[PDB]
Amino acid sequence: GSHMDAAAPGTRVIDAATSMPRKVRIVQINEIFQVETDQFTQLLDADIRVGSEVEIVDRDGHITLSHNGKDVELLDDLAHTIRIEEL
Repeated sequence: GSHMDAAAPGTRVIDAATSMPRKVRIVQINEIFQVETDQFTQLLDADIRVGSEVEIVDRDGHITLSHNGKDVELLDDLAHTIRIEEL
């Protein structure tokens, strides 16, 4: 049962956060090229890599992430694109 799709089999981070927030599991990241902004600052301390699931917070202007107790809000990785399967 392999799903082609040709554009990420799992749901989207902007289509599954818009409505009722749920725990989304990350299996791979996306969007990089050459970004040396704050994106690589708050995520440094927050050891949040592909594998664990977390509840997203679609805010009017930004997108925060809830991980047990700590929260990280930045671009790329945990914001737009990126694959997210499982519950």
